[PDB]
Amino acid sequence: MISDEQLNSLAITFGIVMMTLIDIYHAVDSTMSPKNRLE
Repeated sequence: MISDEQLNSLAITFGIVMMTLIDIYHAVDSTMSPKNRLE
């Protein structure tokens, strides 16, 4: 039994956190192993 409040907070939290993790991992991975893919 979850409440709209808990669900909303859990959603925004998971989103922001996930974005940060992927953001860093992406920037680092790209900086270490970049590529010439752009058009």
